[PDB]
Amino acid sequence: ISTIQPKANFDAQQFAGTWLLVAVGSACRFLQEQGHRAEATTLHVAPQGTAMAVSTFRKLDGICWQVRQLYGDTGVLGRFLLQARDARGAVHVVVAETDYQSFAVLYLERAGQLSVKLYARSLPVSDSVLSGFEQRVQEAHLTEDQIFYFPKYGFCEAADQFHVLDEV
Amino acid sequence: VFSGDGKDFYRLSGNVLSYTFQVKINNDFNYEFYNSTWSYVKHTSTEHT
Repeated sequence: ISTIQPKANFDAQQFAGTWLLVAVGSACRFLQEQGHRAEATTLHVAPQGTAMAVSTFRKLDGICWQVRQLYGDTGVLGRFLLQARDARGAVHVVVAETDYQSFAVLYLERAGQLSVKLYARSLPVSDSVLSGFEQRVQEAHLTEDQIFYFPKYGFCEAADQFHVLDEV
Repeated sequence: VFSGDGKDFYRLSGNVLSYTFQVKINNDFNYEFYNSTWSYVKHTSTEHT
């Protein structure tokens, strides 16, 4: 197992706001067997230090939800530990390829297994960006069939109080 | 069978002669409405000197 380099001179004061989920590269059996009836999903990001401050917004069975999180940093710029907030423990988190105007690609790892995510800052995504992300999926040693593509419509933000998790 | 609805694979028993996975939805609506309104006035006067 080996670690990719993060985005050089990344900055959470400039990489910020919304990011609509395009797709996820992962080997995990959940997306293979449960993965049907998937949900519209987006990241939302703000500065607090070297560590990113983050939310995910998502629908669950037609009700909108928010996952608040802090990406506590590893001492390396653009590398984080997900603050180990539950018994699954830490997740290694990285920003790997991006331009803050149009797209972001993230790597996430736990229990020795790599996974990757593609985002665009608005509804559409370029096929050149999607082709570059498939190389990041192949650098995660995954196939394009282990890419799962998420709802290109029906995104949500600003959920009510009882639909934010407060995980931090 | 792959169900084209709820999007999943399933297992069938030799007790079932056929499990099909066709969809049909049949709807019938009837809505019926009435409204009515009236107003009336009468006056009389009878006078002397």
